[PDB]
Amino acid sequence: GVDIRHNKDRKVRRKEPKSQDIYLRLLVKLYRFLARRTNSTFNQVVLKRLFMSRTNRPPLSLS
Amino acid sequence: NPLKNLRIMLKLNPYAKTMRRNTILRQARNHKLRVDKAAAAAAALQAKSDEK
Amino acid sequence: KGKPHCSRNPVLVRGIGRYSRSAMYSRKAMYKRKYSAAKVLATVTKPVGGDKNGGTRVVKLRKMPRYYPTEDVPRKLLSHGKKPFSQHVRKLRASITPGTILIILTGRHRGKRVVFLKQLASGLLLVTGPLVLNRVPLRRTHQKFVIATSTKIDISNVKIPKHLTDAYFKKKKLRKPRHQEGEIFDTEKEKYEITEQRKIDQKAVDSQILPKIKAIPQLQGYLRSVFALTNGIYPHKLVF
Amino acid sequence: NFAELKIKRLRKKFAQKMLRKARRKLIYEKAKHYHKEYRQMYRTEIRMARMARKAGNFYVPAEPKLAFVIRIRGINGVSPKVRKVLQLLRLRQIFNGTFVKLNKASINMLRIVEPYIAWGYPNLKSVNELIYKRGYGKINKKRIALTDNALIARSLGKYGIICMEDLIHEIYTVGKRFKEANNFLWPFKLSSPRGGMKKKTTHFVEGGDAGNREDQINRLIRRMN
RNA sequence: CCCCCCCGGCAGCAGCACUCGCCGAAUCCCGGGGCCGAGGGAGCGAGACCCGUCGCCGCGCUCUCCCCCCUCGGGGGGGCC
RNA sequence: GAGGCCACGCGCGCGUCCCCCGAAGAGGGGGACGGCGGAGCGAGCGCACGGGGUCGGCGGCGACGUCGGCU
RNA sequence: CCCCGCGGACGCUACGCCGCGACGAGUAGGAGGGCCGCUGCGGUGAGCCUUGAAGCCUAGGGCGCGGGCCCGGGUGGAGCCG
Ligand SMILES: [Mg+2]
Ligand SMILES: [Mg+2]
Ligand SMILES: [Mg+2]
Ligand SMILES: [Mg+2]
Ligand SMILES: [Mg+2]
Ligand SMILES: [Mg+2]
Ligand SMILES: [Mg+2]
Ligand SMILES: [Mg+2]
Ligand SMILES: [Mg+2]
Repeated sequence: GVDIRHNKDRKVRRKEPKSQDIYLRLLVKLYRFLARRTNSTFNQVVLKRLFMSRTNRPPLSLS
Repeated sequence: NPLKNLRIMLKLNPYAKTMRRNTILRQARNHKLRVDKAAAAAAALQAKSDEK
Repeated sequence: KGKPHCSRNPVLVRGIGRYSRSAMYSRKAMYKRKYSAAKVLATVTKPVGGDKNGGTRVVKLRKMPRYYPTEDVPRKLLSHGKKPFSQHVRKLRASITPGTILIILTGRHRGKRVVFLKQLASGLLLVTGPLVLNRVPLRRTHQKFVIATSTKIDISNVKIPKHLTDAYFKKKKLRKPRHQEGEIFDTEKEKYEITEQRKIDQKAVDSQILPKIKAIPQLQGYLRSVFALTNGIYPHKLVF
Repeated sequence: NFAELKIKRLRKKFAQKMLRKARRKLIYEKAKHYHKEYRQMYRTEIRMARMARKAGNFYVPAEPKLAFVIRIRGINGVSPKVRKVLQLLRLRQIFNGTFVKLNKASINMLRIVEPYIAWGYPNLKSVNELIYKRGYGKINKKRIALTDNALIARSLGKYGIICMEDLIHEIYTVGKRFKEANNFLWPFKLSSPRGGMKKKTTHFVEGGDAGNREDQINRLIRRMN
């Protein structure tokens, strides 16, 4: 036996969109490739935002 | 395992070959000296007993 | 090109040479042997012959496959060892020297005492407890399945024939050409036949081993008898 | 441009081979230098003790600065303070081992977990046996076996440690970068002590196995891995 | 028999006359028994084609020339400034 | 001056140190070290304690009696 | 400028495939997955079926960690399943 604690082993985060929108899934595929095959941290942030729920993607006003 | 596999040890520590070679050469030299020294003692023991 | 040389680095332990890198550099005279700077026809042209057939034909060798299986197996990785059996080093126990009396533990010659002659190329021992003594011909045996006794005869300066090799003693088979389904019994030739050559070789070796056996008293009686375990005796207390 | 690109690849491959050749010669010579250092330290303690005895005095050796700590009790029913300190020593399992740099702060930690550990002062051989047979690196949070020198150099080369010998030298002679080199090593997963223990529930000085056995930890280590 | 000598000499030396230790950068060689064989396209090269005998690592010989010792060209050695 | 070790081995020029004569202790003639200086390339066989097993080893037996089937 | 060869395995249901490392007790309770199962509806299988459906029986053959499922034999006699 090992003296460790297993309550935080599984990190709770979005690994994919919960949506079934096939157009969202296609450009998730595109940004999954660009995040992996580039060093751009911009593509990483955009990819994880594509996974997010609607409440985590609030609208942006023009102003 | 190193310490059991010679080439694996030489991959991690190339100087282990010359230490091992020096040890094997040294131990053979020391063993030969102790053998010849002991034979001389027996030869002197035989000479001092059968000197006539 | 130049004539090959010996290693010039004596081995003292397996994997370690006696001389170092710089010592071998000077032994090889690498200071003056310094170098800086300075196929198979797949297709064959053949005269096809015949009028207005063109000149020749560019006939290729190893035509492409006529058929492909629906799926294949990926090739293996590489193992840097695992030599074939013919290239294995053959090890022999120190108690088995030419002329040693051995005890057979398996086979129809179970428990018989035979004379060891030489180790063959496969590591199988060649023995002949002489046929006039215990009915053991020139025959191969495995060193793992014999007991090396202490008694020996000096079979030096005897001439074991050179054709006595592993190929000589390898078993021969008949079945099964020109026959697919068994409706007539193919039990013929099941009688193994002793070749005249095997009898000649048996006589040749035994003619020069037997006088050396008779040289020491009642060894032939020892070779005629078989080994057995009496109820009082235990193999771990026995000196062989 | 086929000829020119072949020349480029040959020059690049030959440059990489020379760099590997030069790095191998450095590794060879550092181990030769470490061997000189080890025997100088070993002979010096003998020499210092001899001149003291010649004058009728006493030569007190330097207090050992390196300890090997082995956890000997299990994970059931452990008090919270002992449980915390064992985690800070990276000993979360029984028969786990870790090198510990000895000072006032670390020794007072060893006193708290005293019934739970057996420790002592490893010699040069014990360090070599531990690193070579059971040495695993914490590389990218993964337990990677130390099978190639490039695994040490990529994680510790910025500290000058680029080979197994450098790692051993830093552990044995507690160097400037002991913390980085020691934390790089995954804590040692040792077997049960072949030949058994005396008594794990009492101190070593009272016939048991717990506590500080001074240099008899090496006898334990030989049976342990 | 014990102690001190004015002082010892020789061998051996934690002894292969099994009295009493701790060790190995001051440590190497060999053997035996048991269990196991997971993986499967490693080719910067020819532009691969018989199934990549490949990478890292440790070596040997040749692209120099003399000798030496056995076999009858083959095998084993000394090197050569 | 009658042994051991070296993971020491191309030149040219530059530097540092040592040696000689030193006719200003100038000026040249020699050794050792160098991490210094603008200019491309070794190949060809093997052996393997070398990124997880193979044999380019073998044997016996098989129809109304036996062979295999941990379920 | 490849060419005496005109040639060169597999793959990548990307909700897929591959690699490495650590770990695995569990009541009350929570969550995920279910190519587990039942009934009915929209689609789809140019699905199955009197040359034998459902159901039932079975010392028959198997698959899955499991829920369960497939196939053989018998009985049955008109429907059934992915
Ligand atoms: Mg566990
Ligand atoms: Mg739990
Ligand atoms: Mg308890
Ligand atoms: Mg035991
Ligand atoms: Mg208690
Ligand atoms: Mg001794
Ligand atoms: Mg396999
Ligand atoms: Mg559980
Ligand atoms: Mg529950």
